[PDB]
Amino acid sequence: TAPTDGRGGSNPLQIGLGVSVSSTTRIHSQGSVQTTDKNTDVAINGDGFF
Amino acid sequence: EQLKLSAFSAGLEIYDSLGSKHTLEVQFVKQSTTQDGGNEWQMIIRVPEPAEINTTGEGPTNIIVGTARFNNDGSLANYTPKTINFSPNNGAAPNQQIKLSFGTSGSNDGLVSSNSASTLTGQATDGYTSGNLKPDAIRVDDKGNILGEF
Amino acid sequence: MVSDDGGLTNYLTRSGDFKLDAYGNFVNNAGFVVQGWNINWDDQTIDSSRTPQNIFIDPGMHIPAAKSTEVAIKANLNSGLNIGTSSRNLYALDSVHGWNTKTQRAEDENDTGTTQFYTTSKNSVEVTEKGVDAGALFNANGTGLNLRDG
Amino acid sequence: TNGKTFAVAKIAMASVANNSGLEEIGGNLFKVTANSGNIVVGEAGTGGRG
Repeated sequence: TAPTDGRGGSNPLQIGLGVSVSSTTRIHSQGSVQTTDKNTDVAINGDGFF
Repeated sequence: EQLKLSAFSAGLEIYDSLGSKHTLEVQFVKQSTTQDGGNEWQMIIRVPEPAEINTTGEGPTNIIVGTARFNNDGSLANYTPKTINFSPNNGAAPNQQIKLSFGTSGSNDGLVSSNSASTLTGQATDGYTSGNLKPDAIRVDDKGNILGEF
Repeated sequence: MVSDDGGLTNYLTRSGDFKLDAYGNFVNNAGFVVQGWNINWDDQTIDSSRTPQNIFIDPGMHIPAAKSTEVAIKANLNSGLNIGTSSRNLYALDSVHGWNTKTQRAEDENDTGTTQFYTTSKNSVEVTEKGVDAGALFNANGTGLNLRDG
Repeated sequence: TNGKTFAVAKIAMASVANNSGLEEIGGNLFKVTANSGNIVVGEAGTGGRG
């Protein structure tokens, strides 16, 4: 409420109840690489998918 | 063979009715020894184009042409003009009246001639810039006066 | 102390949950404005001696900028014989004698006044037609010629 | 993908004369109310905002 007849204003008096999950997020930073001995096993080095 | 004569220069800050700085340049030149306190230094003061200073008749608007004299032992004797009309000409309140100070007569406190190489030292003036309070930070203290941090 | 009015009806408390509103008034829980007294910006000073009013701290306080009114400097100036690249070129003398050939008005030199200007080969305004004591002359090295007497 | 890297947008923020006067909603949202103030939109760091 706004100040009126010689009084000041007043804050809203809400309680506030509970917490819940909004969302998951996947994260796509580049991973570490290791070499193998099989020639036919490429790993992309930037972005894009098979 | 290329005659030339001694000089010293400086610049110094000033504030407006609005919160904004303006440096002005100062140019000293010794153009004559004279009797006792031989030194005589004509003094020039300048500002960038849009601003003005002098009344009339010299008379580029920017430039002041005063003089200054030092006494026999390097103590100041006198210096003129002691004041400056100054209109910023940018919507700030016109005709601010600065009064430059270079020390009392006969004292080391202001300008001083000496055999040693000339250098600027010190500079101070009145003035601020506009500010505003930030409500989130207040802090009452002991003895109950309420601090505020602009 | 608190009051619902201008302070005509004070109420006393030991609780202190004071807090600002959207407006400047400094309020506890539910309404009442705490008594005390406000600063005077003209003096930048609180004035405790008088009767308390409602506290009023407008959230958007604004300090007008203070004009600078005075300027101070302290500086040595080498009157001595050994300036080093702290010089200036000697003044030009187009005049035959007391006569600019540019402007053809007759203003005589050596006055140590009525200093006169010209736009330069660049664009800066500078001094012209001023005689000098010749006892002040320095060579290219800045050593004093130190001419004297007869 | 060209050599260039132009700035593509800019984020405004805002401030109220009275935090905690303003009312809560579900989500992490807040809301303007009486005994709070007006939004006072401005840039990221010049109005006295961080």
